[PDB]
Amino acid sequence: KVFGRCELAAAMKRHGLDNYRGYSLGNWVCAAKFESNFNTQATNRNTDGSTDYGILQINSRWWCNDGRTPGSRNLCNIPCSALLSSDITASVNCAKKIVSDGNGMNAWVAWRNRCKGTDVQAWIRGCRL
Repeated sequence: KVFGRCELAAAMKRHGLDNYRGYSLGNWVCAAKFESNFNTQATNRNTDGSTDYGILQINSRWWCNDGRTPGSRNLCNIPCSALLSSDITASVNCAKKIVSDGNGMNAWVAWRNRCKGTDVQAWIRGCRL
């Protein structure tokens, strides 16, 4: 599914992402916009042969199992395909472990390069939260 900005904003907050580990909701929404264009079905292959999955482009090298990333970890204990669902629960729960893993939201390259330092509140503006 392709989310609306405010719609995703609401599901994200419902799922406890607002101020999770100090990151206001607009950070999460901004990362999703640039990672996936709010498309839960986004996949992208990395040069190392791992694949990024879903709304938050979660990487198969560390976080989910896709059976074709030799010698990878599945730290979120999920099939990568679960990160492609119209329900973002899987993506959120896994995102929760990623942002706790020590580098915070910097784990998301598009967040670091496109959201970090910008007015991310602009991403939840006008939304009925």
